Amino acid sequence: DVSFRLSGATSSSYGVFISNLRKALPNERKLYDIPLLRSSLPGSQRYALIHLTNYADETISVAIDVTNVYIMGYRAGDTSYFFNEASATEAAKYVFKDAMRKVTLPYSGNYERLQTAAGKIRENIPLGLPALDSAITTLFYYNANSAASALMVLIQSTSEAARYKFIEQQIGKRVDKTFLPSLAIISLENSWSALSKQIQIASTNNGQFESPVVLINAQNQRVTITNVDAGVVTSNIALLLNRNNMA
Ligand SMILES: Nc1ncnc2c([C@@H]3O[C@H](CO)[C@@H](O)[C@H]3O)n[nH]c12
Repeated sequence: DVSFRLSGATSSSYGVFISNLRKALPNERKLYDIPLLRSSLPGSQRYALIHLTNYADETISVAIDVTNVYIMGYRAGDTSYFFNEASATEAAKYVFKDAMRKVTLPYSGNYERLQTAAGKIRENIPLGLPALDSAITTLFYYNANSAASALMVLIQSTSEAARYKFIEQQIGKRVDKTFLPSLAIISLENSWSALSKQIQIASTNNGQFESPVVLINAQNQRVTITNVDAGVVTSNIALLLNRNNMA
């Protein structure tokens, strides 16, 4: 398992947390020095627990699928909560088995559903370590109507930070304040699957993408990425989704 404690947290200890999270994920290949995640794992190998404790020392345990870094669900005390999606109901066979209450949330973990549920777009939801503390409290004392927003903070602070060094750094920086994510952060989140696919193709195609990926940069300009010498590939993306999880 991996653990993060918010009381006494710093930029450093968040980075340590995100390094350990990445290290928890199995990979057989690296392409261009980036971990390629596995295609398929048996159930007893597929999930990892991360334990998160907020400033008030309230803890939740979050189950992630190690093949795609998706959050399956979380446990707060004696109740477990799973997303309403097939991989999450598969996971519920293996994780949090001793939990007395299990609730299935009214939505999957995909952003279009979550934003609809939250009634807020990603750009308008604060991130930063204090936002993560607040998300843990909101899920700990589960309130259906705050949950969606909190799960979006949770996913971006764990999954998305693990996938990209830029997102890890932007979040870790904000120790005692919060910030609204730019479109650069959102475009990376949107494009993880496509980038992963093209980087796998590139390795068979002399480092050239078969199809460009349009990202938005730190200056908000739409940029078209076509090969593995682009900075997003060289210096940012930290994990690759296996083409077999692209369909
Ligand atoms: N259970 C889950 N956990 C995390 N992310 C997602 C998603 C979303 O699918 C995309 C994968 O990069 C991105 O929009 C991500 O948050 N669907 N299901 C998920």
